[PDB]
Amino acid sequence: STGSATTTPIDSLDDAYITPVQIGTPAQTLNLDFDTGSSDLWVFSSETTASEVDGQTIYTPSKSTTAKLLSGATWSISYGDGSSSSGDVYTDTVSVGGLTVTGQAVESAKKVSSSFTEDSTIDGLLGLAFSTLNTVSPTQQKTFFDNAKASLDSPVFTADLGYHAPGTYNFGFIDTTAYTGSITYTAVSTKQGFWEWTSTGYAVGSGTFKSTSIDGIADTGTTLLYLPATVVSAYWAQVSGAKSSSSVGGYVFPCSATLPSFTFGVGSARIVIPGDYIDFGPISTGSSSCFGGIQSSAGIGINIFGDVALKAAFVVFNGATTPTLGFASK
Repeated sequence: STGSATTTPIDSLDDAYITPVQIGTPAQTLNLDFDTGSSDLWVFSSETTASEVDGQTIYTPSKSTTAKLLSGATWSISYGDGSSSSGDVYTDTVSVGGLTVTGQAVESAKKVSSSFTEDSTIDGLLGLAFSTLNTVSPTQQKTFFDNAKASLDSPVFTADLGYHAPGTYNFGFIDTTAYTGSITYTAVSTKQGFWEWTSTGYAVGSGTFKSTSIDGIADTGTTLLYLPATVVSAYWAQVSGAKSSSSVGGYVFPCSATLPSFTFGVGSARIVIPGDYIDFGPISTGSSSCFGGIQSSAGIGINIFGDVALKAAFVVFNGATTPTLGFASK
């Protein structure tokens, strides 16, 4: 079997992407944030504290003939950005782009932090990291991808994120019309539960390529590209007036600037992030200071290839026994 669903930016800055997901019988369609950096599928629901819901579509398990409480199971998660959620667990039928999993753990939020409440366009998350990170207790649960794997034509999913435009998540197959040239595959470590790999280097604009190993995670659930301070400094030094602002929380640059591209290495291959992708607009409405899409990972503890990087590529998440990541230009 296979699945194919369109994923759509939630706003004009591509801050996140939502993908429609059918849960329950009859279907309840919720728009979820597919996150290769976590491993819980959780939703706003009829159980969510009423004051913490503001515009989201909710899952109501009592209206689903296939929903069953997973007795005793609870969950609680905190994300890299400091947001969090928690609640209890149902199993139900979950379908993505025509691909159906029965008995999927659907984690029902009783509590969500303010950033989730404030984002009316995201109805929950669908984790696509490794199931070892799943937070359900006392019995850890599998991701949608892990549950689907055996039914899939090929044990893969692909991320094809758009720049200021819709894109695609595919499950079980590689769309050879969706990229140009060849796909370069690179080794993954699952030791931390992430799609963790090692980039072979970088270039800034039309500068020469610097060969150097950069360990990081492929994370669709992170907006920006977070890299070592040396790398980020080399990039922003090429933008007149750019600086790191502690008051704002990262590199800012004059909105009048033209940004250079950024290239990262995948084995012997090169992915080019256009300069426009690195512009995240005024720090506040009407400001002439703009926020940079490449930021330092120092003090995060890990480098993050987030959407800024991933949307410049067609990305294959290969969940075979020996997992790998593939990158192609598009």
